Amino acid sequence: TTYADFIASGRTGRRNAI
Amino acid sequence: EQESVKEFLAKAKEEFLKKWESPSQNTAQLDHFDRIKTLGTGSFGRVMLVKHKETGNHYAMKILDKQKVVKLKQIEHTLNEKRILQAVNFPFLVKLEFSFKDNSNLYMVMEYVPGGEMFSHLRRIGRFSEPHARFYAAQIVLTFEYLHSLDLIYRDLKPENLLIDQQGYIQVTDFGFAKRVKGRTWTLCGTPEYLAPEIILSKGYNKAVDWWALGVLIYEMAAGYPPFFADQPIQIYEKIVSGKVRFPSHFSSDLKDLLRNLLQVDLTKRFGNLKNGVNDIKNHKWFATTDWIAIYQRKVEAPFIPKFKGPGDTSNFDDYEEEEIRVSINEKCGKEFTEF
Ligand SMILES: NC[C@@H](C(=O)N/N=C/c1ccc(O)c(Br)c1)c1cccc(Cl)c1
Repeated sequence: TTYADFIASGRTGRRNAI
Repeated sequence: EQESVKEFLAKAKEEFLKKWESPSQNTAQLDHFDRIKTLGTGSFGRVMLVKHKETGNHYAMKILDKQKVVKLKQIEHTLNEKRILQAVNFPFLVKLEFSFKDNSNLYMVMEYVPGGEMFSHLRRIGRFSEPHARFYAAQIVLTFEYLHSLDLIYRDLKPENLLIDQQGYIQVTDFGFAKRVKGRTWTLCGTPEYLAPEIILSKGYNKAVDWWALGVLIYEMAAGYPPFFADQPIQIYEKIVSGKVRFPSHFSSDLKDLLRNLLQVDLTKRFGNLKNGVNDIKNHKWFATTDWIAIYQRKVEAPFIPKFKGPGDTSNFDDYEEEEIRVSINEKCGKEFTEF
């Protein structure tokens, strides 16, 4: 699913600025 | 109604400019406070829960290590944030109560927002209903109307940077990357998922990037994940510029139409950057049920109230190892921070 793809991205935690 | 917003924004600008030209300085000191808990930690500072000794009031205290600020080239951003925070005044912007500095650190003492970050609530609940998302979105729309009228581009919108207060309303807190610029600017900055295509493509860009980021935020609030994601940032950038985006089947038609106009790669066509300005957003069918004045006046019943067990409850924040707060015997970096 798109959700499963999101979990797989590894970017589900807090995101830092560039 | 229209002339009322004009008159409000004109008075707001007069007040902002007065405070911008004559910032406050040195309005408290460290031994006025007891430390309670570390709420957040970053590469050149920390955010603490503190208690004011004389009053017993709790506050959030951002503590920045001056040497680390210099090392990481954050001098101008740090001075800028403090200068903005002491000059703005809007219901959804966190209030600066005190600032001061010592040999080692810079200190900004702000209203404590015990509900924590929107990020945590969003990940916990999964996704927000469209009415819930719209309640928050309306607050951001008004906040950007205010900021943009001051010629401030925000540039770091995301759920991580939005706190939820005891009435369920939003507080924006961090302004390091904000820039007071009336025309264009060029800096590559922000968070990958929230970057407008014109930033990625190294264009000179303007306040329209904030309206793109609103689109990303609305999408993420309502789907539970952002519109463009991938393993590594380089991969996220290719998706953003592609101008292709898919929506969950549960998105309403109105929501999709709003997002198509906010997540618009052609900044000549993006809502918020046209002749009608922010009103193209405020008057959109998705916002038809929004009482814009009532939101501003915080009279709307919030759809979600964070759990609150006291004035110093920290349960909505992550736990961190408590580290010493050292103040050196030697003054560090005095010349760099004289204006703070
Ligand atoms: N967004 C990241 C930022 C942060 O968490 N700021 N929090 C501000 C705040 C203001 C007022 C409040 O009532 C509360 Br609670 C929090 C940050 C995180 C860690 C170290 C540093 Cl230096 C900065």
